[PDB]
Amino acid sequence: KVQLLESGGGLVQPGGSLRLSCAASGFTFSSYAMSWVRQAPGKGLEWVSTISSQGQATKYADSVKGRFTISRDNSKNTLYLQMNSLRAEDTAVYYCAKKRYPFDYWGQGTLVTVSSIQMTQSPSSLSASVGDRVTITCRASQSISSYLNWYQQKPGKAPKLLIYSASRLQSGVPSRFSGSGSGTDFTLTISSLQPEDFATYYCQQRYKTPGTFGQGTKVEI
Amino acid sequence: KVQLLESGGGLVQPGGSLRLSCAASGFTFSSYAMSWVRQAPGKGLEWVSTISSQGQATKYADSVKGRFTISRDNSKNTLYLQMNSLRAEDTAVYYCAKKRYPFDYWGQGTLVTVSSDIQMTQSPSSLSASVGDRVTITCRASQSISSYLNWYQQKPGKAPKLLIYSASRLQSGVPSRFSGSGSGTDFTLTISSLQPEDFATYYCQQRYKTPGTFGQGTKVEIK
Amino acid sequence: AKVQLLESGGGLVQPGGSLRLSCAASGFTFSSYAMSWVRQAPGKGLEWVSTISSQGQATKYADSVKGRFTISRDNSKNTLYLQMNSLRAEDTAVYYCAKKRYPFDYWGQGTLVTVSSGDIQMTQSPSSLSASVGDRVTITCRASQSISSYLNWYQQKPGKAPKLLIYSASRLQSGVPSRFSGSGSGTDFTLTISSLQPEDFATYYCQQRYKTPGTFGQGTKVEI
Amino acid sequence: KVQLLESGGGLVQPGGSLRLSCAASGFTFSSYAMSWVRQAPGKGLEWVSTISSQGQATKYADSVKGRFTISRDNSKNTLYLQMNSLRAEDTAVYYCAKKRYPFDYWGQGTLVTVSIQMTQSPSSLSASVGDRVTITCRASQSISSYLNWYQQKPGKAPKLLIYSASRLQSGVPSRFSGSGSGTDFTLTISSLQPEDFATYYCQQRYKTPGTFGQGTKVEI
Repeated sequence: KVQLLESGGGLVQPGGSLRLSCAASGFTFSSYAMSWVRQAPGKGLEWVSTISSQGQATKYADSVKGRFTISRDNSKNTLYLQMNSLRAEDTAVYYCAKKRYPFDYWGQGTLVTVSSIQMTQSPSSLSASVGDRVTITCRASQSISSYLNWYQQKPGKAPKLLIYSASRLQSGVPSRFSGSGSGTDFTLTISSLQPEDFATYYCQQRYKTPGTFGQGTKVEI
Repeated sequence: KVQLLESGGGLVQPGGSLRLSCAASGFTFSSYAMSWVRQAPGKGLEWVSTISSQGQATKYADSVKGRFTISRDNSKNTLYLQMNSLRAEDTAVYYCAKKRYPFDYWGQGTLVTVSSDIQMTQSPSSLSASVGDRVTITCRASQSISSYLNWYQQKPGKAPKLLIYSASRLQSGVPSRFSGSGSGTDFTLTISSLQPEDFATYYCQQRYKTPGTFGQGTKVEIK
Repeated sequence: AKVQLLESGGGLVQPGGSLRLSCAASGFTFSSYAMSWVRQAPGKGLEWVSTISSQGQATKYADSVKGRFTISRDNSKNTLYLQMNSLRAEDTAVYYCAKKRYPFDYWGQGTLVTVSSGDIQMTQSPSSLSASVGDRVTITCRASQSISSYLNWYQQKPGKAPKLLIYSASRLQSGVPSRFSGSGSGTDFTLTISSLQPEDFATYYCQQRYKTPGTFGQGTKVEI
Repeated sequence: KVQLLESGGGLVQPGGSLRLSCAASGFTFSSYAMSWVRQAPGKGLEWVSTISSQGQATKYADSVKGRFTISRDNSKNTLYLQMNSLRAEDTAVYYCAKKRYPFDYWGQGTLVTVSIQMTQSPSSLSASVGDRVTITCRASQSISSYLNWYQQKPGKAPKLLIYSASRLQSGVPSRFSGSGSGTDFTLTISSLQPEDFATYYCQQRYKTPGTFGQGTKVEI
């Protein structure tokens, strides 16, 4: 089983520093890139950082560049995020993720509290009942072919990759989820709504950097 | 840019032999595997042979094994197919193709006339439709092949053209009106807005195991 | 865990018969590496017989073996197979399965196949050498054409499987003592056993890794 | 013909800014990583930055981190290095190089004026034509066979001679031999021809930052 166990968060004053650690197991850590993705309180997912398979070349987001540093220890199969000059906007739940753009495995997440470009748009809010059929739309500012991912996240839990590419379904995901679209328009279809399927669904591009997520669509009663 | 120029076809008597050559250009020939795929007159495509990047390891089809020999000269950027013990069943147009299972670039083809296991099901066999109509072709495999499927289009007399690779990913230059879906044993190719240049024969090919088998082919025509 | 290549399936057959050799692999991801079959005739040197890729589509054989043998693999069972048909008296040999396609780092135990009725040429210069413990010995290997740095040095004791000593002309393999040194490039290569010691009295082979078929040297027997 | 044509250097005051461009041709630019390596006047080579096949993942040196930014345009087949807050220590000739650790092709270089530790033995050696030369390179840690040997003639860009400690590069004469493993490596030049009089460098290619040797200048 693939396991990504995180630690190292907490509360800091503005300007302070923190270190987030993510121990990986169940797979060859040195053969996959790694990423850090954060979620602000009440907001959507935001890709923060990424590191290559060897740990040489790294990439960050504009809001974190110059202040955050991603690293890895392949001898210990561990991923590190050093967050310096923390601002109140960096208060979020952070997750470590496997791979560079389609994150198949996530970590539990850890809360970080600080107290004293392709855009993808979704519907943002939808109410529906059990057994009804639901379709969420995602659009990209530029043509991305089949470079989209669909994730599901329940409140307080880690996201789960359900659809990779435009249409391919992830193992363990029920076949009630369908992915379609190409270029600038894509659709996620849940068909017969079912229990525990009321949550927030996100679409994320995997073409260019930074990997951007949608605002999120919360399917609720 | 990318050119695969074939030669060496012609007429041979049953039991005779022939040599087919395919000169490649526009890409690093020594960095890609190569393949030979044949199409019988009026019938569908059949994968014949494949060779690795260096030319060491080769693979053939059961109907040609022991009779055909694929080779390559990377110093001359050339691919060769020695066809021995030619049968009347070997009359076909042969193409050299880039890559080992998803053929993105094809050759003009050369006609060879001799005179003197995953089974793919493509349905329907022939369908008539008008411009602007929506078309859906189904492809079925005898076993689970995950997402190892390709959709090609062939216009009368021309070489096939890769439209969709890996079941759903679209090839560069292909219009977004072509959609690919499916998984395991059932796949569908959907031609939403039928354009006048889209009247042709479409084929599905599995890319999981050897031999690479094609579908029977679905000819969308105008009437 | 370590890498294990366990063979079976040999035996005795009459001329024209068939046999099946199996090689179960463990300790490594079998589906990510090519595999090969190499045979050794009684008293003669090593001869590469066949090779199959990581997935199993494209295969390669030797001209003396082409048309009669068939190499295959089952990645679901991590097994390698060699079906030997139309066996002739020249096929009497000990057969080994080996990991990878040109530099074989791991070999199999070998299995004996007896059949009885009831081209880059590599040149190995010393055939037989007598020396005492602690002495320095140098074996030379020459190729008919330039092979750059695509050479390997193996050691084999009588009745045992070969052991990879040197890969890429000069790089030493893990577990090999540093008393073995490799040098050379192009057309001339040398294997130097600085300090002899006992365990090094055996037959050493050089093998090119440039083009197909992978050819071995005649063999150099370091003995006393 | 592989060409790496650089531009954008010049003279700047301390604290100023500069932008270096490197147009690539003759190879698929989008299929290889790129690097920027600088050489101070009279000193040895120092790896500055590296960028992935796309402009996403980047790597820098500690002395260069926070001030320089490497980028690339695959649509224009160009590589860029934006140097801000330039100090007098940044005065050097900068080269763009193909690949991320073994640099097979280099650029002309451009001069910028602001006004694992490798040990290479000896620093300078004099020898005659036909003589044999042996240069030693040692690393503070084991790098297996992740070593490269480069040659640089006065005023020209470096040239890759040996990759992977012992493998010879195409076009290099067989008189150059590479040996070693772990912490000790040797470059042996047999028959010192007159065209082999230059400065030779050893570089590790295992971990980041890619560090070079002090350099051995064969003279007279």
